[PDB]
Amino acid sequence: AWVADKARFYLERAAPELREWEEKEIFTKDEIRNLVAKRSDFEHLVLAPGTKPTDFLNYVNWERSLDRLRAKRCARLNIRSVTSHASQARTFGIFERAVLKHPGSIELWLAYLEFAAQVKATKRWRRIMTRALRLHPMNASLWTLAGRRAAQNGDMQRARAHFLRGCRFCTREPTLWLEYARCEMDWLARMEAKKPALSGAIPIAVFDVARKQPFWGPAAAEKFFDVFAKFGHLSCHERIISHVVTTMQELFPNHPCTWSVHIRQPLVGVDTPAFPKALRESLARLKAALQSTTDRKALATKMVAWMDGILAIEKLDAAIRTVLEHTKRSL
Amino acid sequence: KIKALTRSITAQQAPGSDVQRAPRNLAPELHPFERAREYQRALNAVKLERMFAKPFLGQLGNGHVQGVYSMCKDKNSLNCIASGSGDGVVKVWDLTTRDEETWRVAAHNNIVKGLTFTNDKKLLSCATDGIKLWDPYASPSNTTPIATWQEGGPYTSLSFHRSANTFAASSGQGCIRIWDLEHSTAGQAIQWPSFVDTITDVCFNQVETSVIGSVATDRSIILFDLRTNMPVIKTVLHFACNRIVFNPMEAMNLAVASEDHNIYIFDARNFDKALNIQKGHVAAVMDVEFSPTGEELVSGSYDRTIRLWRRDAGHSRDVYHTKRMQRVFRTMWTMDSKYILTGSDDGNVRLWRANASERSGVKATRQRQALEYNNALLDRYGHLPEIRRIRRHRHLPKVVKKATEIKREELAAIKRREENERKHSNKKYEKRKSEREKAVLVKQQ
Amino acid sequence: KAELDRIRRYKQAQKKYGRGPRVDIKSVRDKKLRRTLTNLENKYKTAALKAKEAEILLENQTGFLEPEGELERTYKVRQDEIVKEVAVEVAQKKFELKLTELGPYTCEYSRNGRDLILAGRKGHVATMDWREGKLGCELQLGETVRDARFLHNNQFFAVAQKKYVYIYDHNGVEIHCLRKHVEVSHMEFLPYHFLLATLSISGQLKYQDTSTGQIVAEIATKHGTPVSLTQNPYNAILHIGQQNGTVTLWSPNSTDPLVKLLAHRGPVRSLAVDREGRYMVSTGQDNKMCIWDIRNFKEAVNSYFTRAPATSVAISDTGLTAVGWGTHTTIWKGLFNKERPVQVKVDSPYMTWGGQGQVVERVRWCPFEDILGIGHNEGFSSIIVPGAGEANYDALEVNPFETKKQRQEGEVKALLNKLQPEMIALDPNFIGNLDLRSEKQRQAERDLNTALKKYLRKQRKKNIIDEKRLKAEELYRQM
Amino acid sequence: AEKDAEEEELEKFVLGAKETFREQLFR
Amino acid sequence: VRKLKYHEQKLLKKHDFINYKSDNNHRDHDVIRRYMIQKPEDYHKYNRLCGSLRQFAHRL
Amino acid sequence: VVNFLLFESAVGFSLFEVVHQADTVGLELPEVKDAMKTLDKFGKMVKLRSFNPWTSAAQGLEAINLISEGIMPEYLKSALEMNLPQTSGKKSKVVLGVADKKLAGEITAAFPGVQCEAADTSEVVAALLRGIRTHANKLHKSLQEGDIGRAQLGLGHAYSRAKVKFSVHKNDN
Amino acid sequence: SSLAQQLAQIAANSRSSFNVKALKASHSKSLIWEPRVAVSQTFAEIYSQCYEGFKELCHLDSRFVPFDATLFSAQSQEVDRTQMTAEENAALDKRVDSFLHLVGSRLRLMPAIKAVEWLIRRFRIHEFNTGTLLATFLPYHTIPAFVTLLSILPVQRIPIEYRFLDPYIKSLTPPPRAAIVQQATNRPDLLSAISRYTLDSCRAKQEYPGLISFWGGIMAEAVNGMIDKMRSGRRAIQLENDHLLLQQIGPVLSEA
RNA sequence: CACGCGGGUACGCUAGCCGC
RNA sequence: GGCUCUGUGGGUGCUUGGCCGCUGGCCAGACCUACUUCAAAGCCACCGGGGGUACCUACCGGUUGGGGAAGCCCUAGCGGC
Repeated sequence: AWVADKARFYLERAAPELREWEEKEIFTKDEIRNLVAKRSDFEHLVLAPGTKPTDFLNYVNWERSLDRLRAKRCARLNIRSVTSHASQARTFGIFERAVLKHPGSIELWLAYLEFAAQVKATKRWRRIMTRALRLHPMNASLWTLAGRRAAQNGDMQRARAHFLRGCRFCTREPTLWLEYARCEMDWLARMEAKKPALSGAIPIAVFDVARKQPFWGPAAAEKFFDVFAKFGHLSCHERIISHVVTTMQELFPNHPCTWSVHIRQPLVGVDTPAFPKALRESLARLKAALQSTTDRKALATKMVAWMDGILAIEKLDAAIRTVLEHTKRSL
Repeated sequence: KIKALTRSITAQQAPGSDVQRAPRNLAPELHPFERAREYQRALNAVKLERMFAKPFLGQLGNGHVQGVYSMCKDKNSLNCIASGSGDGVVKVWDLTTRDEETWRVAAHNNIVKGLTFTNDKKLLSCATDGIKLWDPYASPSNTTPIATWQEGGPYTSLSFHRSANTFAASSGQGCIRIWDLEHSTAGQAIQWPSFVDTITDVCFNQVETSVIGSVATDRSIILFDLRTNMPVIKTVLHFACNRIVFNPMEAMNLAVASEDHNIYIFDARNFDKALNIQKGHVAAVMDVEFSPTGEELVSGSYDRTIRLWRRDAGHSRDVYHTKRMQRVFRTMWTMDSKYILTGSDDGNVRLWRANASERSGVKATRQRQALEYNNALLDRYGHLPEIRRIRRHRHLPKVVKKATEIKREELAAIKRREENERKHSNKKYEKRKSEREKAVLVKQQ
Repeated sequence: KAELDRIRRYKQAQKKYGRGPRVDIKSVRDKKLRRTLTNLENKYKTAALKAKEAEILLENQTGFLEPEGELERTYKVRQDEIVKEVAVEVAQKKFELKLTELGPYTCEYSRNGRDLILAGRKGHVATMDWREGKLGCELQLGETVRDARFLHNNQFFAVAQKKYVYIYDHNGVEIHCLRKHVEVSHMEFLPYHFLLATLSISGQLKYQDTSTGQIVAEIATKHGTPVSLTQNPYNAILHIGQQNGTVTLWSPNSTDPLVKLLAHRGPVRSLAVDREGRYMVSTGQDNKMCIWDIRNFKEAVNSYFTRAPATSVAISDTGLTAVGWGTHTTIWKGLFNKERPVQVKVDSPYMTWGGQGQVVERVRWCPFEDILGIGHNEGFSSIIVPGAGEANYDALEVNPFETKKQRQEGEVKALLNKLQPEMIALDPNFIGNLDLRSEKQRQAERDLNTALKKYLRKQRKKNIIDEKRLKAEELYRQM
Repeated sequence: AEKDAEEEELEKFVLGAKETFREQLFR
Repeated sequence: VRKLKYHEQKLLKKHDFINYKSDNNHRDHDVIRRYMIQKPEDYHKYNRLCGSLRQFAHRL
Repeated sequence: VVNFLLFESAVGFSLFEVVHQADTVGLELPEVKDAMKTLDKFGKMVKLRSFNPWTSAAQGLEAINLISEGIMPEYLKSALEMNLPQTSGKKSKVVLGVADKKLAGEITAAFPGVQCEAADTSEVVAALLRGIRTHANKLHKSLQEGDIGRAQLGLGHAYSRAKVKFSVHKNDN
Repeated sequence: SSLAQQLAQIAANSRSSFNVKALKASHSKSLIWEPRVAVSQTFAEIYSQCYEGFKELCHLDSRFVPFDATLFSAQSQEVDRTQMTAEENAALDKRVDSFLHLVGSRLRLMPAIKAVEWLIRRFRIHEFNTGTLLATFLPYHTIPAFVTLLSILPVQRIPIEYRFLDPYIKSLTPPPRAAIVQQATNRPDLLSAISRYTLDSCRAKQEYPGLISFWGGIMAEAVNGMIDKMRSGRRAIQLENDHLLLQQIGPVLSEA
């Protein structure tokens, strides 16, 4: 432990900002003595041998709240000469030696990404995201954060880069695959609302490659359909939904999930006279499904969950509502 | 309004932490004897570096049978050395495993005068026989050469190009001749137009490609431009020069190791005067080599000494010697610029270190800060008398000490004769010619 | 303008941390020397500027007391009022030791203020850690005791017995006695050199190297028994104070005194000298005390008067001084300000300790706390005075809370950087200056009617004829 | 008052609250 | 003081805090402790008497 | 001159990035051997760049039964594609340090811009991977879930049983 | 050794630690955590755990909300008791005595023991308020929490009336009611201290039936043993003993 | 070259005109 | 009721007040920093014995370069011995 000699540099670096704040009338001298003592205690806690990511986050939160307090006080005392750049630089320094000391803590990596995104640092955010993905490649949350922020920026090629490396790594759970199909169809909806893409064959290709993965269950394909069924206002949405249903019917013929997609298929983009027409079609499918030879307890639990989802909406007729209740109660 | 200063021991340790907090006040009232305490630390630093000055590191293998008369490193790799002895056997050494040689062959009949590595992996060797090419790194070991060259007179030295597969061999017919491997057979013979004396050494400039320097036993240095194949300029010095070399960071500076016991650092654009004159030896200088950082020099001399130099010094930074080392013929750095290698006449290749008191490896911060602090403190207070005498004291062998005392007596006598002839002759009404200007006899094109 | 604060900051830092005027870069004629000296001037300027900017990270605050009303004055403040108004961890340090039967006591703190040693006149020498309240040692010794003094640590101390000095370990086990030092009446330990300098009653001053154990230079002060002795903490020269009324400055490299400041008509009774080496206050037998600028060697102000011949005087880490006369000590604040070029006299003392019949033998400042220890005939009494004490110490030089490992490492580093006794002069920063005679001789060996009558008057007495005198005779004949 | 409540909360979090601790003591 | 390292010992070759050369190998302390002399002054008085006796033998 | 180095262990394979590389002439020197001993002077040399753990003991078993036979696995190719800068060796190469010579040849054949140095041939990368194997518990402990001892124990048992076919003709208990 | 006696009194009267081993021991003295863990604990960890305890206590009883502002404050993480003046220390002593009277009823619960552990580990109540802390733990003198408080108490910081506890500090066993009652009949100071503690609580209406039954039982048995001591048979001595018994009792019974 | 606070064209957002 | 241990007060020499900047004051203190003509006479000043002496120091005698108190004289001067 050379921690005193190690923290001497960070205190001597933070000193001239305190000299500027003392030569302005923004912080008084007793308050600056308090800032000196608090930063000194924080540095000698941070550079200690036995340290913790919560200790690094407490120091980050204190420095960031000091920047916010000085911003409020500077706007109140009407000064424009004092800048926040030194505080952002030292907060980046705290975070860089934080991710040096504890690279295996995703809470601290995500706090670093939240800070770098919040003070408008996109290129630095991309570099931090690359380092975090290299250290935690099995983390679907980090991969979806990278891909969704690249899609939110609009660099769809970079979003596909992050997502295809993520689906190359995370193949135990379906989560990142579902989020990639969600992002690709959101790109398809953006390409539609801007008015290949005319076919929209990429989620069908995602399904065809996902057919051979170690998570490939009927529940996983039902999760694929439950992702796909949102935002039906598209062009090839019926093509995608019909391909999912014929894949599940050709592969898992008598599963309750396949009977559930047989129930809930024809209600794609409905909200309105086309609503109860397709509801009567789906209820015919549902009654045939309930009488048919399938695990009725599993199919009934699926249908009462979907019927709670149905009952969550207003603006319907009471006869339809009470016949949903009557068909619910005997399950 | 009473208030006194209260010190908790929280100012030394906060409770719950093992960090001993060290509060520092830099006011000069608290720290007396600044210059005196720093002088004492500088004196301790000199005595510490004289105690831990232990420069000999090892010896490559069993060595050779007769003396090592040529050796050459691989300038692309970092641990490939080769050395050719006096009974005409060459050996390729690997510096990571110094226990035994990697590849040896009974190359020639006579001594191996020059030797070099190609840029691919192969090595070349001169003799009076003629030059040969071997593949020392092959999955079967092959003793036989894969190319040989006898036409072109008796060759003396080699030098390989930096990038391409070109190399120049200095012959004894007064010409150098330049081959390109894989599409040239006899090479192109470049010479000064009416030149007879042998060209001893040859050296490609590694920074500026296609500029070749050479020394010759006409006590002369000659240049060569490879782009327009002709010689360029020729200057005659006073004594014969044993070896030319170029600076690997400054393209225009060269150094000649010469029989005047001296190293002359020249500028290749203006051969009027020497840029520097390193004078520290006792017998003739056999080999000179710049450091790959371009700021230091090794010279192996014809007496039993290696002398380490800074580039602007003009006097020895270090001298290395050993009772087992018989003469010194070829000294060269490693590409670390930390260790030097010495091919002797005892048949030994020895591995010394430059910066004799500076140990290698990874240092902790408070270790390398102490070493850098000592070096900066010696840079400041190195000229004071106690510090000066302890940092200049080095144990020389008795023959070298007696002969440098004789050399000081003879040089003082010659200076007194010249000063008396100046004070009592007609040369009194002239400006004193500087010694760097006196280093060159004539320059011609 | 807005840069006026910048120029004021640079003037203040060049005053404080600059340690010299500045290198004149315009007079340099060489080009490489000009750019390297410009580089050095830039580095030294940013050095002083960064030290001044990093003087904000100082933790503690200097203590004080200031009178509120116009009738209230600072010297009328009672110690019970100070103890009521002050914090409890520093109100604990105001104690009083009641040791009556073993002579007037003599207090000396260690130079971090951890342990104090107090020695009675009839023999009772004790060594205690006065904050933690434990005593490291107590021993009785029989014979009289002239002066007790800590060495570099609180490990070794040195006691001046009836004939010799003795140095003792931490437990009080006597390590050895020094037989060359006979009848030692005063002692002073140079801290940075490891020399222990002893004035005998005969007037002989011996410097003994404590680390290696050989006396460096026995100087014989040719005139009289010495009355007092102090030690400049900046030069490590010894201000001893004689009985004819001069103080003399001594150094181990000269048998004559370096200067002799002429002082009071009677003997000087006590001396004290600032830790920055600026000023020296001396109290004489003639009832006056007076302060001197030491860097110029002149008297700063008129002589103050003390109402009795002051037995001791000791000045603090800040500007305070305690002058202890008769049976009660008085503390003065503003005797010598560093910033003022011409000093002014102080009208009233800062604060006065009471006279209740205990004659003051020796006052000492605890080096880092805001207290004052008075050793008197009834024992030891520590009073608290707020303005004193350096608030911000440096942990590398001397530490009030030094652990065992830090004490061991600091003792070894001080041993390695002990200074040779030939490095003592009036100006302690001379190491590296020019030998002007040797430089003139080096440049010589490189480049190679009113006085000419007393010339012949001096050279007619030899009677060597010496042809330069023949030329001088021909010149005098022509004149 | 001329201070926001969010500014006083940041002042109590960042800078300390020693004066209001002494005020809460002496009641 | 801790046990000195190699380089620290080589720089402080002539250093020890306990036994000087003026202490005479602590012969005073060893004789006082052996023969229960309660006064070091009594040791040095006996020693100066023995020294005067030895110089009388030397002049004889 | 090494740039990165692979290091495969029972919990997974991690590649370190060297900064302040090791002296190759003074490898047999006592000060450099003491630097390779002490973690406070070898962690200045290595900085952990990437880590890839296994998904399951079946993947770890496939990893040993590919790596010991010599052939590299697809997820090792994946993590090298992710961590190494994508080059082809025409004007700039990346020096990787690997423990086995056959794995070196295959990584160089899969990535043409990566020149691999085997620990069986090169003493610098041999000493450097030796130091990482020495301090491998502390270089990974910020993301080492649990320990390495039981992982090495169970993985050695699974590898030996797959090589021997133990359970199909051990039945007497 | 008069100097060693004066220095022993100075070292016993001293309150703040002045060397690192003393700071580490005084920080190591805790109720909940073992010493090997309690050395290496900053004042944010202790404040988090013990503020969870005080949140539970403040949800149990309503009247802890001023101590939420003054004693268990996030600023009271940082206050050093030995750096404030005498009036700040006296007002802090009043606040601590009020909290201990308030928390004495719930002291078998782990929230209240966590709150007392915060007071002990921050404000050093076992050194600066030994009287009120020992009196508020005295009705629970049969519990392991009283055994731990007896373990962490300094010896010379206990008042003179509670110096019967020294063999129970040397051998860590809970003291019996026979020992407390016998020291109450022998010393009037211990009986006066117990009665003063419970009357000072009952004037602030922070009584609880455990404390009331404790004081009633010990004053009953102490007056019993005190009468059996005061009985003498000589007329003037029994007159003076009845007068001394009434002068030692009368304020307590005249208020209660 | 730009970097704080307001009303604007515009927000499950901040890109753009002028001020404080 | 007894032994032991501990604490306080008196005594273990013939009784004249607590403090101070003391011929006067104070015990609740008060005022605070002035005033000044000419630095100083010399000597002594304890280390155990025998021995060495390169370096430092002390004492004694000198050598170069400067410096001029004082003594003596007179052509009077920025003087001379």
